[PDB]
Amino acid sequence: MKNSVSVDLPGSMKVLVSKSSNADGKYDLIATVDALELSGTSDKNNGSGVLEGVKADASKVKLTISDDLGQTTLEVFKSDGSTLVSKKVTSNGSSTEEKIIIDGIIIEKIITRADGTRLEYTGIKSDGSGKAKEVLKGYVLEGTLTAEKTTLVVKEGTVTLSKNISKSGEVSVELNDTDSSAATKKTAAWNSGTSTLTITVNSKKTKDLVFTSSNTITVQQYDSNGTSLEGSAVEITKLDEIKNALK
Repeated sequence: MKNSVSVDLPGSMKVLVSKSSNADGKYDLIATVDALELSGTSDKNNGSGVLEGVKADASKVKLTISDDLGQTTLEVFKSDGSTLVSKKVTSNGSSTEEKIIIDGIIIEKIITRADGTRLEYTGIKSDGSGKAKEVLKGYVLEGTLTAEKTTLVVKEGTVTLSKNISKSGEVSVELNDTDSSAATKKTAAWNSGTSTLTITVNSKKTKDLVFTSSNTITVQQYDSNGTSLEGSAVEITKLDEIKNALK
């Protein structure tokens, strides 16, 4: 663009904005997304506004850049401009969220966190349920989605550990053991204040599992008396290490 200042956006993206406005006070915008040129005009001078383009197969594409530049939304529609096919919304430290939708129902949603970890929701039905995978540093957790919550499950012996993630993204964790023996049965107390699950066996505390803000799990053992934590917390790097903690 004759004019053009290049403006960096969330998502490696860039937009060219005219240096000056036209007679009507508007600014010209152009962007190449993938290999598709999008153009638009805006009453702001910073790169924000709406850009539009059309695929070779008639699909309608729409890039919306928020007024403060902290968020882009990229949508691809059917040729009608109204039936939404896919939508990717990128914001700060750079989460992405991508969705795919037929027929007006959201059938798939992927969320990439700023640390690279992912929640992947597949097979999503109109009642809001589907399959859930959480892609973490070293391993993957699997479970299910409902309208109320995501539940990721790990089983070891007679123990089931459930990591629940609310709509707000708040994590809570449950453990149940169908063991019939007071000698070996695991029980656990969740402290939402510390994001920590304390496992007890036969009235003694045995381990703390901390579910961190970095989307990791650490494990730390209590002394043989159940009195105090010893050593240092150790980051869990594989699913088998979670299972070891549930033995």
